[PDB]
Amino acid sequence: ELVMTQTPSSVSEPVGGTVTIKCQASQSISSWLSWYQQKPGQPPKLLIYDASNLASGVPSRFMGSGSGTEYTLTISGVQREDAATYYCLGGYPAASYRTAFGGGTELEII
Amino acid sequence: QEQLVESGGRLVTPGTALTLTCKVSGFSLSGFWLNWVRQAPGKGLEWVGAIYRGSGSEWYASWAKGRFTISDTSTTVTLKLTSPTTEDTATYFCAADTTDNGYFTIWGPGTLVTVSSHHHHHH
Amino acid sequence: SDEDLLKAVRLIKFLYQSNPPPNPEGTRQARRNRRRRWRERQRQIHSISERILSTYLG
Ligand SMILES: [Cl-]
Repeated sequence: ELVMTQTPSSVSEPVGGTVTIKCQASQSISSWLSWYQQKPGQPPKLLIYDASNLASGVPSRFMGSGSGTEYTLTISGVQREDAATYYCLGGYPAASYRTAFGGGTELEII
Repeated sequence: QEQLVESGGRLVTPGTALTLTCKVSGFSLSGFWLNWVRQAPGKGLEWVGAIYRGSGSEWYASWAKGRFTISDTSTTVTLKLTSPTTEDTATYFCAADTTDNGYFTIWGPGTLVTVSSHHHHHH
Repeated sequence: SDEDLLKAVRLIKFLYQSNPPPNPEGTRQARRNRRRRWRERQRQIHSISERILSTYLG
């Protein structure tokens, strides 16, 4: 039932630039929103939890925010190691609407 | 400490029932959500379902129900693919939620499932 | 939806049943530590319950 609409599909940014990634929830999820980073051949890694909290071992350049149904992942001073694919995860397994991933954002660094 | 290892990934013909296992180790916690996530080659992450480990409480994605069965064991969580199709070709990961808050902190490296009527071929 | 609701309630019931009250002896700072730790976990289950249930109540 829950649909997470993630935009954009792809972003190209030079080193030191700011990246903005958005996720829109089809239902009210409140702080039930997390952000993940995935690099080729590896499982995804937690970046942001409870919509705006920085996860253990994540650079401070990664920022999460949420206002109602709109959620944002900001990467302030993009580094070469930030080239990856990003995903949001909304909802809860036992919620009426279940839990769902956004379609992802492929970030390339110039 | 906390570790998840998935196994069972094989090459199968369509309709061949298959079971994947998530070896759960080093978790101090008793009850927690153990989730199954899949990723088709070159595609996005898809939530399949979860089981809350202390109980028998199984939760499935709308598309997953009837096609997947999550089962809890003493030291394992299994995912059975009842009747796979070519659309079920993917890497299957197990991911644990350590707080009950909904987010995934620990992931397994994944297990690859290929559904095809053909044997492997080199590129 | 009706079976989902029943399953969510049986789950919430399981969560509450998984945090039973500790032995209230008040012996050490460890006795009052357990109570503090029990309360935090109770409040969390209360909050997880309300959020799960609000998805069933609209
Ligand atoms: Cl769903």
